[PDB]
Amino acid sequence: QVQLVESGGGLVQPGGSLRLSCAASGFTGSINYMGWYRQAPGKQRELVARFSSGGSTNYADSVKGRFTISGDNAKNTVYLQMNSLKPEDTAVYYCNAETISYVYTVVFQDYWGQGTQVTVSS
Amino acid sequence: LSSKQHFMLSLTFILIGLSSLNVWNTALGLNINFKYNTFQITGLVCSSIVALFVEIPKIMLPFLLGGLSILCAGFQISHSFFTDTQFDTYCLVAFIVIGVVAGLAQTIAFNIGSTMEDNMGGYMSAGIGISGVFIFVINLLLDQFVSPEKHYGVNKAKLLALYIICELCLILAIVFCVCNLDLTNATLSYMELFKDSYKAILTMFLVNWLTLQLFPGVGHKKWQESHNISDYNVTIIVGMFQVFDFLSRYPPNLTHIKIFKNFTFSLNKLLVANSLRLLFIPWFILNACVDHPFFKNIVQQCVCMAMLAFTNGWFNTVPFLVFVKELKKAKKKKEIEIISTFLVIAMFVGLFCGIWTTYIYNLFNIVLPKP
Ligand SMILES: O=c1[nH]cnc2c1ncn2[C@@H]1O[C@H](CO)[C@@H](O)[C@H]1O
Repeated sequence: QVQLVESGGGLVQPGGSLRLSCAASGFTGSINYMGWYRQAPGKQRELVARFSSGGSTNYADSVKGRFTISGDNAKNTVYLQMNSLKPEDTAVYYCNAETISYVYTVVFQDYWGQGTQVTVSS
Repeated sequence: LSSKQHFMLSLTFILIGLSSLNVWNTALGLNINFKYNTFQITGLVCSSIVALFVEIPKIMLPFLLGGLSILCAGFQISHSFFTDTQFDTYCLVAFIVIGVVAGLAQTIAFNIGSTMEDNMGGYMSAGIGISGVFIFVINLLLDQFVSPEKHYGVNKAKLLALYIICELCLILAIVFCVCNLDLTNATLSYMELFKDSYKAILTMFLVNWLTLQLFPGVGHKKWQESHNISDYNVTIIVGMFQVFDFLSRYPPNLTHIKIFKNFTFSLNKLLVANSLRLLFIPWFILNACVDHPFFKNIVQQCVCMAMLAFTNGWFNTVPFLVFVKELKKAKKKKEIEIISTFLVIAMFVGLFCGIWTTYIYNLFNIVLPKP
């Protein structure tokens, strides 16, 4: 099986920062992208950041200029340093890994992590 | 989707792949005339490339499989009760339509598997490989207990057994398909995507173009014609390809293991790695035009085709696993799916150009004279 392990959830005062770390274990085949999708309480999942195998970074304009995504390929670990926090960023963050195998035919598979709760208040 | 349904569906996809590729595998195993293999490959690539851009309904999969089964029955009937010219005509037309039908069925199965959670394409790939190795094993078990009658250059009882096995496995696949599956119902320009991943498309064409130049043609059909290779040894030589072609697809995918870390390396290094594959062309020709015992050896001919098969499968999967790493301006999900479609087209174009390039070697006096 494929296991996505995350760390970094918690409660932070406004204006603070966090670091979200995600690691992939099985990933049968290659691994094309690793990203973070945040889901607010009572809303749908939305992209926050994405990091390719090569190094291309995608961002959501809500967090543009605040969150910085860093990657690794030997360990397939993705880090997200999230800065200048404000209350509207509270959500549950899901680590997503998009892969590809092509043993005899091309297959695209996405693995989603459990998700870490991130709260900004007080 | 509990464990029972998941197991049933995975088995169904494995059976789909195995039944689809059993016809090609038994055509290779029976030492069928080369033009029939060429026709089958032509039909397969044409149908696959056409069906990539056309969403054919997924209710036609059992019908296509049944058509393949009745075509195998027609093979048996024509071999048993037809003359030379009738058998040849039926073989050519049936192999063309078999290529077309198999391509359409594989496209339908790929579409059905991909458009699901926990995508099932890997199971169909495993089914294809199991088809290859299973046909190999069946050929070896048959060669012990079957007389070599060779009615029209093809063994009689061996053909009958292979095609009844193909029909049986295909009907079982039909039953599984009916029982399990539900068959009821800004972006960058294409030129921009092609300019990014032009190496990946090129590398996919090169590997398939070279390996179909040699294997079914110069590969085991000009060594046998020249050195009078025994029919028992041919199945071993052909088998070394089908066994090692499957087993070489896997190590590139299992890069999380320390052993297979370097199996997916690059695209620039892949281009020069396909150039070293060009050294196979002198090797295959020497096996057919040199007489001293080293080249008239079953051991090195098996190795000469195991190496071709291993590099063929290895270098077919590598461009898929690295093409996303080198591209620059493709970032959406749809674009990468489009690019992956370009790569599979390069595969089928490679198969078509490779199989028809074998006729270039007919000009050269490669094979030894009969005396
Ligand atoms: O129906 C097919 N689907 C996918 N690949 C095929 C098919 N038929 C032949 N080949 C390809 O021919 C080469 C020599 O065996 C193999 O690479 C095989 O993938």
